[PDB]
Amino acid sequence: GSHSMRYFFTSVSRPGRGEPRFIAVGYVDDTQFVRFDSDAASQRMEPRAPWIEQEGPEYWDGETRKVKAHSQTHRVDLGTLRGYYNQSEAGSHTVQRMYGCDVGSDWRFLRGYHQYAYDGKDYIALKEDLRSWTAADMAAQTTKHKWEAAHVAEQLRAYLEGTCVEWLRRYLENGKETLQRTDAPKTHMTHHAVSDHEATLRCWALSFYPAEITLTWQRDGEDQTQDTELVETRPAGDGTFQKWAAVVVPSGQEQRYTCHVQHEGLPKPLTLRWE
Amino acid sequence: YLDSHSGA
Amino acid sequence: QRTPKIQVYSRHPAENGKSNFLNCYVSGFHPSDIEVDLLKNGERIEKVEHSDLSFSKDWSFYLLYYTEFTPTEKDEYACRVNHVTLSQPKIVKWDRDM
Ligand SMILES: [Mg+2]
Ligand SMILES: [Mg+2]
Repeated sequence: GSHSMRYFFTSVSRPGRGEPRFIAVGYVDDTQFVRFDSDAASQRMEPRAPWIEQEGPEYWDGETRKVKAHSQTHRVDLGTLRGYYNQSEAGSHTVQRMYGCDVGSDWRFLRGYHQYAYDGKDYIALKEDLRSWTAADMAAQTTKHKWEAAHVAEQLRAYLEGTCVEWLRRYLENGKETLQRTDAPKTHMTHHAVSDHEATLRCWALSFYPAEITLTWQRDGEDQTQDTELVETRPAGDGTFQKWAAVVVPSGQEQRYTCHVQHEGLPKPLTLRWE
Repeated sequence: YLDSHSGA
Repeated sequence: QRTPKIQVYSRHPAENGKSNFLNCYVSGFHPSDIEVDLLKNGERIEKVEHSDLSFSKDWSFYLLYYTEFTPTEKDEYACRVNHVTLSQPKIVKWDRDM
């Protein structure tokens, strides 16, 4: 189906001593493929997926140079933003940035994004037109005028629509054995009595990829949300994801209840009933 | 492949 | 200003006596500084690793902490989390059914 490349950057100031903690991660779809951590020893961009390891020295040198540049820009911004908000030098603050591009099934550019936050709140973001800026407050408005004057959106648009998608396509090809493979959820139902006349049915979806999934309960063929619990989709730790949905039912009435599973790796949705 | 800056 | 959500779980369906991976997934929190320990019978497990810090669209952070472990009938596992938003450490016990 469709695909994305995304990078995430976090800088956290350290008022007591030294420079901010800086962590950057890159993803293709739901697969992390690179990382940089200012606390780590290498001080280089590092691979985190097999299909990126084939990239040569020129690649790693450039990604390292670029990611360090991001870190220094963030470091300066922490100082600037402290000033904009008239904040003390005593507190720790955070800058977050994320950017990426999406492509469709034909691998053609679909959309781009580039957004920036201070202390966990929207600060400034590129609009979907890749031309305009959303500034959340008057400090961000100051930044917006600066970025207009510096032709920032133009450069970002060029990257997002061109370079970003070109390299995404490259990665999709090189890592095709996993990146272009869907892993359908392995599903089963468990049963846990909660009294001598009621029980929890838990519908499990395991080892799936990508993370996107829908789990729903029906009772007698109609959606049921009352007396249900749905946990947030969670990483298994091996590149796949997990989720479950549960419903409390009167014991003996389990057969009324069906769990429905929708996932990209399933040609048709699955239906489960307590066995 | 990272983007190749303007400060806040 | 935003408190961590916590799920503690195994990578694979648990079978007593069979090696597995114990996960503690913390999400929805801000700021990013956080203390996460995995516990075996109340004691800190030493060899614990975690994923590289990332975040969701609402800017809240998430991390996966993990270590190898072997479920048994007698051993109790848990995740212990402290964060600026918490007045005291929050302990969530591992339940193999969740
Ligand atoms: Mg420096
Ligand atoms: Mg412009």
